[PDB]
Amino acid sequence: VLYVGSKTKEGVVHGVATVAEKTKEQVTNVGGAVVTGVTAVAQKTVEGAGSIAAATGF
Amino acid sequence: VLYVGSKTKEGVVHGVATVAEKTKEQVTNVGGAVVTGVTAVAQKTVEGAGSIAAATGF
Amino acid sequence: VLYVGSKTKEGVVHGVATVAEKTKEQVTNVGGAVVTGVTAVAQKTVEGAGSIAAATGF
Amino acid sequence: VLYVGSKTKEGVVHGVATVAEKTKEQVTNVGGAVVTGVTAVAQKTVEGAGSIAAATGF
Amino acid sequence: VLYVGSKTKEGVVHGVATVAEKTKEQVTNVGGAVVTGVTAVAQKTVEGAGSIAAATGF
Amino acid sequence: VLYVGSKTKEGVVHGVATVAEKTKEQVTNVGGAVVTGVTAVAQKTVEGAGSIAAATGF
Repeated sequence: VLYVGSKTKEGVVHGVATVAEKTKEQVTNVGGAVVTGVTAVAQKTVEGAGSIAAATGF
Repeated sequence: VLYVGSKTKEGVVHGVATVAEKTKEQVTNVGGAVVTGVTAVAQKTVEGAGSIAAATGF
Repeated sequence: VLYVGSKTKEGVVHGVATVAEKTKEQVTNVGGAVVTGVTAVAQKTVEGAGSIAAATGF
Repeated sequence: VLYVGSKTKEGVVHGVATVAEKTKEQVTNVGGAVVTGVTAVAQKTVEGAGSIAAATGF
Repeated sequence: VLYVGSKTKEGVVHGVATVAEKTKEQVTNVGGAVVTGVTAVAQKTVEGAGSIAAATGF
Repeated sequence: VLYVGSKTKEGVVHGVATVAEKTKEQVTNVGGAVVTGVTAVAQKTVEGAGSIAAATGF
């Protein structure tokens, strides 16, 4: 609301360093969501919002 | 509400260093959500919001 | 509410260093959520919000 | 000397992933060698050869 | 000397994943060698050769 | 000398994952070697060779 010289880092992912030799991601879905591999979602304010993998269904 | 020179880190993931040689992620879903692999979700305010893997169903 | 020069780390995951040689994540769901692998969720204020693996069902 | 279908990785550095926010390298030498920062020297056969920081002197 | 379908990794560094926020390397030498920061030297055959920080002196 | 389908990892460093927030390396030498910070030397055959920090002196 009122900052007088601060330093903020609200809602941050910092450093996802990753090392791999092989990678075989094998997804076969039908009617839903799938998210694989590296993922670095970063939000500050989520006002009743969705997931990172949503499946509403019927 | 009022900062007079502080230093804040509200809602942060910092450092997800990872080392692997092989990786075989094998998902076969039908009607739901799946999230695999490295994941570094980082939020500050979640006002009644979703998950990181939601399955609403019927 | 009022900081006069403090240093805060409210809601932080710091350091998830991980070392592996092989990895075989094998999920086969039908109607629910699944989350595997490294995961570093980090939140500050969760006002009656969701999980990191939700299954609402009927 | 004789390979009949192998797969070799003799003398390799593989993956030096690095994440930083600030960096202040401050060297003041007079009569010697200095090497700083990321360095990924990679050799196979070193037949009585030099270092990665040599100082012969008098 | 004789490989008939093997898979070798002779002399390898694999994965030096590193995460940092600040870094202040402050070297002041006079007559010798200095090596700082990340370093991933990788050799196979070192036939009476040098170091990674040599100081011969007088 | 003779491999008929093996899988070898002779002389390997694998996984040096590291997480830090601050780092202040402060070296002031005169006539010798200094090596600091992360270091992942990896050799297979060292036939009477040098160190990773040599100081010959007089």
